[PDB]
Amino acid sequence: AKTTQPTSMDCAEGRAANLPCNHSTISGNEYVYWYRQIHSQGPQYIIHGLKNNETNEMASLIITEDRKSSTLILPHATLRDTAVYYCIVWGGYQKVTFGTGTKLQVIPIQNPDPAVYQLRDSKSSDKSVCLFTDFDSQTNVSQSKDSDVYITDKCVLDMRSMDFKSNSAVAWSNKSDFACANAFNNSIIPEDTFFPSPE
Amino acid sequence: EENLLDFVRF
Amino acid sequence: IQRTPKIQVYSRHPAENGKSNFLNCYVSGFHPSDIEVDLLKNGERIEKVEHSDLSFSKDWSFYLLYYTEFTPTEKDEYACRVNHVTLSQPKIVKWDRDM
Amino acid sequence: TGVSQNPRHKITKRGQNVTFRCDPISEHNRLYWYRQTLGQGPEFLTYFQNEAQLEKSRLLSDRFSAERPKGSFSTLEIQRTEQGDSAMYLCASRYRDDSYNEQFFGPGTRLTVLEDLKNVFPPEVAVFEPSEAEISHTQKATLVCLATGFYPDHVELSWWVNGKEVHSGVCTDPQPLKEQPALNDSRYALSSRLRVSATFWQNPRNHFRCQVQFYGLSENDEWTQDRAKPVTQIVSAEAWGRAD
Amino acid sequence: GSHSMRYFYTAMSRPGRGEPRFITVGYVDDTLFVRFDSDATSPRKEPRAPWIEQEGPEYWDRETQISKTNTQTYRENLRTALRYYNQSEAGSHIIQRMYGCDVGPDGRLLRGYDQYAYDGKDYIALNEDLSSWTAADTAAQITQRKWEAARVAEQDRAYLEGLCVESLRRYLENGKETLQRADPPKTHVTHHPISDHEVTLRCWALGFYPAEITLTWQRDGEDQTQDTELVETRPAGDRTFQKWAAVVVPSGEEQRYTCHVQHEGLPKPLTLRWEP
Repeated sequence: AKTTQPTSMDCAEGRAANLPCNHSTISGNEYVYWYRQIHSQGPQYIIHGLKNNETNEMASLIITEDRKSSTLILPHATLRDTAVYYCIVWGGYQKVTFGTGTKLQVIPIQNPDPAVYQLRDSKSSDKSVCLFTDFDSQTNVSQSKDSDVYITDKCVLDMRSMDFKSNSAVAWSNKSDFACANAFNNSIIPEDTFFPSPE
Repeated sequence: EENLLDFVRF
Repeated sequence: IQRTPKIQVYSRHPAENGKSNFLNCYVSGFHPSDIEVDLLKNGERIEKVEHSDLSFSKDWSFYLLYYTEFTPTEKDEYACRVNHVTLSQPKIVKWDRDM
Repeated sequence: TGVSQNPRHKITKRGQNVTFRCDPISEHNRLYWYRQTLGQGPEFLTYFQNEAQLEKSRLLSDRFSAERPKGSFSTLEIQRTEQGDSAMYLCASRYRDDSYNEQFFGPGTRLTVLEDLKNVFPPEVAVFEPSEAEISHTQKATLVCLATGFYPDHVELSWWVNGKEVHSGVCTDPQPLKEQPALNDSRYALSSRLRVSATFWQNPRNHFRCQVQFYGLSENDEWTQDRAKPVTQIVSAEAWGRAD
Repeated sequence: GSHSMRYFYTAMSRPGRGEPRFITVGYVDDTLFVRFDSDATSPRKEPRAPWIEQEGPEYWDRETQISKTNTQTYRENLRTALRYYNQSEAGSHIIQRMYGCDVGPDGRLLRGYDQYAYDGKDYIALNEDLSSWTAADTAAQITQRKWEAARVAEQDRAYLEGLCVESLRRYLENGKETLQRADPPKTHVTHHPISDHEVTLRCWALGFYPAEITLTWQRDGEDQTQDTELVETRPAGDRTFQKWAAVVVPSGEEQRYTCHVQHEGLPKPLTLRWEP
């Protein structure tokens, strides 16, 4: 059961970050355990304890101490920390039951410059692939919607030899109808974005 | 009931 | 390491003679647990005597109860014969319903 | 990285056998088996201490059988493979003290059971040059790579600037999207970005390769159809610097 | 007024004639209620009291998997011992544990027990403050520093103040009518004969529970204090117990000597004499 978590959850690099769990029975010989699974791998341990307090290299963990509703802190959040987090109760000897659990996204500060460029090549595929990029993290990219045209979710590249970070999202199709002026029209775009035609 | 730790060992 | 046992032989309910009855051998205060108890009859075995579960006391000393099943006639003698790792020759303790 | 498993992936027809393996760090007492469908947490399968199988959940069909004879390595065998067995099969271990419950996981064998193998497709990779507008505006150059369309979605993408791998300025799609998502055997598609200075791209001797490792069929496997065989291969697309 | 719960472990290496055996027995007061033996033929926690039989099957799985786990854990512990004491492989050894809790009459904790022993010697002990340990020898000190750093202290205390007393209170209520109902000993005094100018009386206590009892017994008196003759409190077999004082006194004395017979089953406590 035993183990109510928010299915997901955002945070900003880097304060917070503040990652709750409700275990509202747990009798007092049961430990509170937190694991993390960083996408491609495959869980590690983070922290327990006990019914207490407590605090290591990755991780603090604050229990209610009434035993009730613990909270992982991850103290200066960074991009590397974005992962699926599991809050599980262990009573000794038994099996672990990883829940669902909480997917934490950590998104940066900027200096922004929203734009949608049209890329080229291919020259085989072909051809056009629009790249909505350089936008602030208060922008959310949306869905296709017609599934002749594909649109990937946003993701953050780290240059990183300059500063330097940038949210980017790709969209493409295989038609004439399709152009970069109308790729993200059911996505709420910042009303000042750059739109060129290099044709 | 019993109590198993478990990692309590000699 | 390394106690020798203590033995009492007796009936569950006090005897006399062909009633019904039960015969016990309670060994206690010994260590290690490797013990060999046989309840005897006129010298011989009596066969297949049940024994209790193994346990021990505060001082880590083991104790068992070996129980079975007879008629206490005053023409038939009884039993307990106990051997342990400490005892170099089996200690044989006769039964008395006065004790 | 302690725990190691064999193999990284496997693919089979329906009523077929297949056996995995887990070699944990020696002097690890306990070894656990988990399965993980994409979306959920790992579900528990079995748990060994030394050489003995202490616990096992109702998820273990009779078809499944874990075994750990010398109390070192463990073999997990599936008897008559079903489409529902398709998942990531993880295997973790614990040190022999420890103290606390610190489970150390391995890379995981990736099973994908199929109706028939005709569905297994490789990827086709192509890369798209960055925009001239982006260059003259942002003073940067965002290369993009679309690898499509492949089945199943077990593929790994990587960039190579001047014949040398690069992780700086790379963002790859974490999980790929379906081309015809309303189908059960829909083929997949994955996007990626490599971003470099405009003046580095503007240098026409600089080379760029988008590589895609595909984990597919065995040399062993029985292929029938007119097109090429979809064996575990590496598809790639090149692109060079433009002076423009 | 109070009650107790105690599990006992017995690990016994035995090399050539097995892998080691591991036994667990569980008492409440002087009532054995649960048994485990890794010999098995297919092992699991078995019910030896009638009031425990009435439990969930999920209770029994927990409890089996605990002792099945402990089977291995101790087979290890027996070998970790051999290293500490530099002991020969061919030797046969024993680990013994006892843990549990006392309630009692209102329904809280009174004190905690957790005590280990090697080859019938005190090894390590959980103190009555439930947060520190007693190391008997320099070998136990290893195994102390292990638990110190592993914070094993608290996970007992949490259990001993929680699930121990919790479950006990449950066990008591569930089997109240056998467990919370003390039985008085059926007492009599027999004549034996003897000498003849000297006799042996014998004060009998029979068919009672629990095992706690005091027989010792007078003339004017105190008495005795010393003659005596007391005998080990032995089990009847029907979950009742037995005992006697003697004593040896001169013949024709004789109604001087009065017996004396403290049990929690009784109100009084009684006073008996030779009748005849």
